[PDB]
Amino acid sequence: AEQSLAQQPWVEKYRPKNLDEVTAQDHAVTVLKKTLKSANLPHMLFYGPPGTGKTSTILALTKELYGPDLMKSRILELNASDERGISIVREKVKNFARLTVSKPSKHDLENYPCPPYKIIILDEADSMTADAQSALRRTMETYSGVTRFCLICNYVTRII
Amino acid sequence: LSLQLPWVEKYRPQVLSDIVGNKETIDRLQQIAKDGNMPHMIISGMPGIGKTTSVHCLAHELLGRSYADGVLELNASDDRGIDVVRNQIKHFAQKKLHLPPGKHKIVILDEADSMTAGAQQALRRTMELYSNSTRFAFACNQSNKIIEPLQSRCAILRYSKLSDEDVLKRLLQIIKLEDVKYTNDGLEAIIFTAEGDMRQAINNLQSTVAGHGLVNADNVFKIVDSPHPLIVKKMLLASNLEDSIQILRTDLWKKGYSSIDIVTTSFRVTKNLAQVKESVRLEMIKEIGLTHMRILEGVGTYLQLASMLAKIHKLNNK
Amino acid sequence: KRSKENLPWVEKYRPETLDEVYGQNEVITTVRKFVDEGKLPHLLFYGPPGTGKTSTIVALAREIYGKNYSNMVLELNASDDRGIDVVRNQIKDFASTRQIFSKGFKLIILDEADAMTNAAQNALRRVIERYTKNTRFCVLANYAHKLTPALLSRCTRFRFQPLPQEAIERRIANVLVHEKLKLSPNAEKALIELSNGDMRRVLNVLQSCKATLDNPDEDEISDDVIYECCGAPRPSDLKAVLKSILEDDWGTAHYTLNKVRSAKGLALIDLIEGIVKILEDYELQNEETRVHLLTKLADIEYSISKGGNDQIQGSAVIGAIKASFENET
Amino acid sequence: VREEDKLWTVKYAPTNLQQVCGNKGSVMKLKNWLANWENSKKNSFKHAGKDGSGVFRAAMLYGPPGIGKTTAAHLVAQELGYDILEQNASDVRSKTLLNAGVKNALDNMSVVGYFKHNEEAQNLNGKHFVIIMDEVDGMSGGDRGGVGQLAQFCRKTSTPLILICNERNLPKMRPFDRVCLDIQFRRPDANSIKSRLMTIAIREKFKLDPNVIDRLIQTTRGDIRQVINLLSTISTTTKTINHENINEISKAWEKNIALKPFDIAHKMLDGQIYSDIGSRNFTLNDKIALYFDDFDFTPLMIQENYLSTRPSVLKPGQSHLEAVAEAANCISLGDIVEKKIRSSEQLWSLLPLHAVLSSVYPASKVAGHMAGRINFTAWLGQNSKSAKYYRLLQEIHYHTRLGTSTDKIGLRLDYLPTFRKRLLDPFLKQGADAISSVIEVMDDYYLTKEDWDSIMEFFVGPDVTTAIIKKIPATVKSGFTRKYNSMTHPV
Amino acid sequence: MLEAKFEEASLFKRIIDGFKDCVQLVNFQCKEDGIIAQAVDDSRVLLVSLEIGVEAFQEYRCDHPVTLGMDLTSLSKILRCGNNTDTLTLIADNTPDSIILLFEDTKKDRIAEYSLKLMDIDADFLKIEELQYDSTLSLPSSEFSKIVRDLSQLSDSINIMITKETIKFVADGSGSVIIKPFVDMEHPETSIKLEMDQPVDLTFGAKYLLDIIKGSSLSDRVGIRLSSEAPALFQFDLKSGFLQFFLAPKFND
Amino acid sequence: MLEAKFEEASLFKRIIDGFKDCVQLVNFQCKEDGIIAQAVDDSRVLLVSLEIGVEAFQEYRCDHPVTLGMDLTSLSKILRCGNNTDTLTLIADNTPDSIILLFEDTKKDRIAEYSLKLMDIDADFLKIEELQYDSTLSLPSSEFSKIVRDLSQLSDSINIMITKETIKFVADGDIGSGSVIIKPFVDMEHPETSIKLEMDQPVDLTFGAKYLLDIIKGSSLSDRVGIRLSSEAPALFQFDLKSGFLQFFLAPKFND
Ligand SMILES: Nc1ncnc2c1ncn2[C@@H]1O[C@H](COP(=O)(O)OP(=O)(O)OP(O)(O)=S)[C@@H](O)[C@H]1O
Ligand SMILES: Nc1ncnc2c1ncn2[C@@H]1O[C@H](COP(=O)(O)OP(=O)(O)OP(O)(O)=S)[C@@H](O)[C@H]1O
Ligand SMILES: Nc1ncnc2c1ncn2[C@@H]1O[C@H](COP(=O)(O)OP(=O)(O)OP(O)(O)=S)[C@@H](O)[C@H]1O
Ligand SMILES: Nc1ncnc2c1ncn2[C@@H]1O[C@H](COP(=O)(O)OP(=O)(O)OP(O)(O)=S)[C@@H](O)[C@H]1O
Ligand SMILES: [Mg+2]
Ligand SMILES: [Mg+2]
Ligand SMILES: [Mg+2]
Ligand SMILES: [Mg+2]
Repeated sequence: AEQSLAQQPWVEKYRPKNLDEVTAQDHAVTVLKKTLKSANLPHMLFYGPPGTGKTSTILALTKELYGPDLMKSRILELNASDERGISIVREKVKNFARLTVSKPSKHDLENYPCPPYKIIILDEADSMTADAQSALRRTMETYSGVTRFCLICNYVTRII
Repeated sequence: LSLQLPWVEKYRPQVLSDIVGNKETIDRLQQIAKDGNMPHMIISGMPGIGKTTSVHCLAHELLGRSYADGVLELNASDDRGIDVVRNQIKHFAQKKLHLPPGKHKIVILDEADSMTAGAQQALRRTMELYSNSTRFAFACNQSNKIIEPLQSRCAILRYSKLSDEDVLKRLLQIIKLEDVKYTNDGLEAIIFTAEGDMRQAINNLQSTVAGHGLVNADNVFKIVDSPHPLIVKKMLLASNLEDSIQILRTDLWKKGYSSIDIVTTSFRVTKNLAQVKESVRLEMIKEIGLTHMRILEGVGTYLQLASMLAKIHKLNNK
Repeated sequence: KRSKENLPWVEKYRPETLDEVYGQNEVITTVRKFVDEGKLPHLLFYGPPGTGKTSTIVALAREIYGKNYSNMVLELNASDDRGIDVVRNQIKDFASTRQIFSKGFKLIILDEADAMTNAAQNALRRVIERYTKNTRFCVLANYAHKLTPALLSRCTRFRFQPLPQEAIERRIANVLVHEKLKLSPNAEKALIELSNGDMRRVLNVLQSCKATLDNPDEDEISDDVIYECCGAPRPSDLKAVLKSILEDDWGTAHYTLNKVRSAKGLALIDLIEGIVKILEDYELQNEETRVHLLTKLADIEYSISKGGNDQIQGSAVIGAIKASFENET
Repeated sequence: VREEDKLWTVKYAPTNLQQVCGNKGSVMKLKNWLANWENSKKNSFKHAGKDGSGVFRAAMLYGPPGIGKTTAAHLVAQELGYDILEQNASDVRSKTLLNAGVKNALDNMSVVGYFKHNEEAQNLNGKHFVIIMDEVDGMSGGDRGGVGQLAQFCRKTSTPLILICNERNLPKMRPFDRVCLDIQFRRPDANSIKSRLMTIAIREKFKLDPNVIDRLIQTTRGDIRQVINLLSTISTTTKTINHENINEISKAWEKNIALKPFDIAHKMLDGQIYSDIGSRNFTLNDKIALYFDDFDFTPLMIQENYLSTRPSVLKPGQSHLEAVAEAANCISLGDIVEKKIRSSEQLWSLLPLHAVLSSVYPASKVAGHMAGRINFTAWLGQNSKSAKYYRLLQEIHYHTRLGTSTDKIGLRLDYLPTFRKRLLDPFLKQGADAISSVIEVMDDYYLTKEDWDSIMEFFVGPDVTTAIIKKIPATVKSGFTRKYNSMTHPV
Repeated sequence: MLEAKFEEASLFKRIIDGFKDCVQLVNFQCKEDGIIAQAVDDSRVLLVSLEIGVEAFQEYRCDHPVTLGMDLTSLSKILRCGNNTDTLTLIADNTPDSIILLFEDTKKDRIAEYSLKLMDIDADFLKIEELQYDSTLSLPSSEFSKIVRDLSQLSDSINIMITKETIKFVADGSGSVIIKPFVDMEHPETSIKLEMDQPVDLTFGAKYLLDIIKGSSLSDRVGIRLSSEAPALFQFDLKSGFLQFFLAPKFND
Repeated sequence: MLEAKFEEASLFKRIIDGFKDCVQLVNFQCKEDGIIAQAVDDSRVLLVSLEIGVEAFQEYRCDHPVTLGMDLTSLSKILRCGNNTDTLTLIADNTPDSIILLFEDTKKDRIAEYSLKLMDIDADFLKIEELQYDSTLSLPSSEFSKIVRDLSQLSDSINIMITKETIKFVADGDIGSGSVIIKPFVDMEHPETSIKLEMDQPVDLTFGAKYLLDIIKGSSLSDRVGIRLSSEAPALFQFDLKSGFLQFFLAPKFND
């Protein structure tokens, strides 16, 4: 994996891997780092100019939280590449949110602090429709104990 | 637990005389029920003035005990597509039923403005053929949504807004039948906020009675939240920009009204602003629409409404 | 492993009963009188985001039936399908039957009914009143223009006033009792002003500020901590920027704006809001100053809402303020 | 059956052709057509009669609602001794079901007709059919048989086929024009209906002043049935209809009819409503609701014919050109709003703003008198032509992408003049011997003869090829296309 | 009040099934002698008449003649519920706004009543007084259904020709079937009888004959009566009554 | 840990086909007694309750009471992917995670190990089947299905009336009306075709036909369906299995 990173351009080569690598936002990284020792993680809404660390800091937080083993089975990632529509937000997002958290192995349960909730990261939520964000409202509120929601955007006004 | 019906349904008139609506049309329907030769009728008017109650009492008084089999009521909840109109309504129109001499089977199509045009096209000859045994009564809010041929075969009954006197009379009737302490100022406030809507008036009266017991302008304005389109109309006609801004901030914004709702209400009020001229109305509507376009794109802060009012004043003052 | 403490402060402090819902006293008293007397008319809660509509309706559903409300109550939210076929089959079947669990009037909670199509509302317009002695309807909304006038007239209208200051102080006191924490008076007032009626942002930023103390049991949340956690501009820097723009010349005003917005990483969208909020109180001795001051600033805000630039819009705000403050002299 | 249970419109229905008030000429022409239908059938409908109606198998009655179309058809059917087989909108009409049910009755005879009357010889057409299709406009269940099957039935019938409709100029009804014979029932005048209502009032024991009939037919423009229903409804309580209650009766029984995409523009561009007097008789709310009759064509019509009027609302100092400029600015703003409406987020709450910006504001800015006749929108066909040309350009571009290495637009903008110079002019200046060079240069760019034909029509302005192509001799074209179908082409 | 009782519901079920596809509404008159019902096609090309006397009913009671107008789709929907082991009873009261069909089980305590709401049909009951048909023939029903199925598969128009006491069924590729009248004493059911007065040349459509041959399940023999200026008559014999079809001819183009 | 190995394969298929298009989300509660589950309709009108003891399983081992929620569409998708000749084994770990379905052929080693991610349902377990029904009856499932899907063609509502030694199914609609009247009788040479009835008070109450058409789909399991009716109580339609029972609680329509 080291040769693949070395071959990759500097943008991906030096992508932050931990919460200490993002030396940009000491006001938002400490709140996420203190969530580690705690267990209450609120629904996150990262918003800001293009290229400031949002998509990188969310991946770093999910990694530092779950581990590379549980990472694949504990987080769902819906970016602008996927088809995010009212029907999709109603069916698939609710299906994954209304799910039982995966069982953490002894390795993960010993090394990484595994919280009792999954994470649905809707990246670039400023491209969603208004009806999809409307349907997301009670979806992100009822299953709040087994699922949290992290939205990422450049325009906070575009989000309802 | 014990549960009582609301005052809206408990005191719905079950007899055509108790209706306090338009006297001419109510007397016409009374004479029709007395004679029995009821024709097809499209009743159209504003929401909450007694059209459905009128047609229901008419059918009941006309059919007596035969209401169970001689009345087919299709509303917006039931299916009313091409298939339904062609099959069920036709099979009911041809249904052989022995009624008293001056009676007829009644088909009550409620919310007729939601039916498809093809359904009305298919219903035209169905109604025209069996007119000697089946009569049709449409009830709608927008008679323009009913096609011209269908509207042609029936009598048009336009219901006007309920005057303050009729709403006041029904209010005194309900109060006397309910033994409620009331002040004249509270009833006047209820009538003022009802916007000529019997259902809304009865609902606000019941809410005030159950909340405070004593119907008075204080409790009415406390629990009623005086109508929205009037405050926006007052705001749009302020003298200085400061007064309009203060009315927008204190009465609309602080009281928790959505910005898009404010823009929509301002547009609807400017649409019917008979005081100002045509060109100034059109320019104010254009600025309100620009503000609405800005609101729908996500940015809906108070600054946008402030700029809208500023542009409106810049237009109306110069 | 899922305990009660595994919830965010937005949902951890959800009001269980009507007694734990502050602010909307005028609505809650009449709702309690409704449920006590036994006649619950069709309710239409209309309110801004984060006021207490859903919490109040769930507390009412709990107090009416019992500690098991989801069993017999039917709740349709924006997450579910609410087409015309849904209203035809599901809601109409639930409205026309008896309860499987208890013997009482059923309750249909239509949450976020403003997201319903006009056809669905038109279809519900008749079923809401055909079955009245058996079921009741609750319609929750933030925009009262999406609802058709017919459906809007058939429901007792209750407007949820934004949370007044006293209720938010009461809830903050309750939280600080339920959570080992301390809050300064000036920091509490800053939080009140930053809330803008929203009851959820209060708890969100309160938890976020409790997360950035390094010890939450002794250190109190100062105004600086609150202002830094959300990145909002402090009133001192705001007043300094406004004074430098109004009094000083162009070069030093631009330098001051840049030095202030780069000392804490502020945003122009927040500086503009603070500037207009602090400038609406001035006694401008004409009507044309405020016109330009609002028009140009709203145009700049709309342009910022698209993320055009960051250094041209600052000079734009400076020039707009200066050109507006020229009719006075 | 009870006489009292009549609808006031069945008891007074015309029982003979002498009672159809209005359209005497049209009903007489229909009667003569149905009479000489057999004489025209003897000559196989090839020879036309004195009126030129003997060359049409089927008739089509069209006109406003409530004038007697169905009544006149039924009357001319029963008069001539035929047997009426009437199908209407309630019947499910569709190509399959129409071929199943009605097609067999086109060349057959009535079975009930044989048992009606056969002892005395009254006529030879007492056993025939008259298929009366009624309300053929409504074909929601006529997906393929609504206008397609009936058109073929009109040609391939052997029995009288009478169609009845309301709107003839509807684009759906296009196939019906050139196949059958259409007759127009106009809105009747105020004399025949006057006499009919006088007889009704005499036979109904109530008072009705003759001068009231004019306003009654006015408020009910062409709807006699509506007049009868209006009399029936009000005769229950008030027995005197005179000039003391005509105002309320008329105002309460107005016809809220719709408007067509043609007269909508004429009304909205009429400079009288925007005057200070007309502004409160036809309010702005009515002007906005006028847009809601047809929100598909109204902006297009307004944009088509907003500068073809003579204004009357010009402010002192404001000329015509600046008024058209402001109107076009508002049209552009309305187009922006319309794009924002039919785009993502499905913003439909912005419809009245679009109505004001696109329709109402330019009208109010250029409201005057129409110069000539109102023109239909031309953007509708121009967009289709542009799409058809874009498809051809896309085909040519993806054929030549192997050699050009340029975008689709830069091809049309830049390469096409050189392609014309290399492909067409060698045929004009060198005759038929430059065939090999043209074939080779088309082979290098993977072009075809259809690609050449598509390229040729593209050029505009001075370079117009559709006229130059007819100047090159006709034999060299044949030689070129024959040489093309002989040599092989690697795609 | 009328009360009729079939000993077996299967007879009425098959009677309804015989002509359930050519018409939708039908007027059953009810007199003292029996039940007669005629119904005209929606295209007014095919008439269907039927007569069932008291010989089919186990019990028959009709005080006053009454006309029951009923749809055939709803009647078939109601009839499909009953079983072939139950006794059917038609019941009607004075001013019959409805009609009761009672299925009673002889060996089980199950009684199922089905009420049907009658229709208001403009009963223009045309007299069926006898017309002297030019040709009167009879042949087995099964072979008739077969030959109609064969000729209809080729084209739609069906020509029928009765000349020189010989039968021609032609369909215009082109198909033809020739029938000669031969009476067999050994098998009396297959005796194609033919009484000819004048040569008859008629022409009919396909679907009408396809629907008439559907009734080739109640009688083993069909009677065809033809005349050049009169509709064709196809009669099926019953245990008590008869089921006749009147088909209008085609043009002479 | 939980191991439930069935005797056959199509048993669970037929058991699940009862609520194919009747309900969506179910929560199987597995204890030492057996598998008990219940599911409320999407419109919260009918409730399905299934109980299967340790009699239908070939092997059963449940350490602690577990509760596994799952959607029925995904469960049917998984169940259709197994051949009807293998064996079905429900396997669950210590903590409730994705349930493991196992298909093992008895002649060739073919191990089909499917995993179904559980759904988190608000399992508000009530206490039903503990109420007294004023009327009870039992009749063959074929006759009940016949009556139901014959009366469903004339209307959408069906009124059941239990009177003194008589059962009456009435369907009142537009095209007409139907009424089936049956009487209690017990045959000795055919005890399965007997119709039994025990009534204490006369009962009359209506139901929807769209729900009865789905209830009668459970007639593929047993041949004698029982019906328990009571005023101010849900109607109990019970099919008796060789190991447990499948019961539908239907809510009666409210008459005016
Ligand atoms: N805070 C940061 N610390 C370190 N490297 C960073 C930081 N922000 C951005 N980078 C670098 O920039 C790359 C892209 O960062 P991203 O997180 O994708 O930016 P972004 O916020 O996602 O911009 P978007 O998605 O277009 S709004 C990373 O792989 C790093 O190499
Ligand atoms: N004229 C009236 N007199 C007395 N009560 C009335 C009158 N009009 C309405 N109501 C009351 O209004 C309620 C029923 O009104 P509706 O039938 O809903 O009005 P509507 O004319 O049908 O308008 P819609 O159907 O909502 S568009 C009952 O509580 C009636 O008592
Ligand atoms: N009046 C109130 N008293 C106490 N806490 C409140 C109040 N209103 C809101 N909250 C808090 O805010 C949380 C969310 O409130 P909700 O009532 O769910 O918001 P909402 O009324 O549904 O508005 P929407 O639906 O998001 S637009 C609750 O769980 C409480 O923690
Ligand atoms: N010219 C007329 N003279 C007398 N009565 C008329 C006349 N036109 C219509 N009527 C009356 O209108 C009724 C018949 O309606 P028609 O006009 O025949 O319907 P229509 O012309 O087919 O229009 P449609 O089909 O409803 S759009 C009867 O009551 C007639 O008496
Ligand atoms: Mg990114
Ligand atoms: Mg109504
Ligand atoms: Mg809510
Ligand atoms: Mg007509």
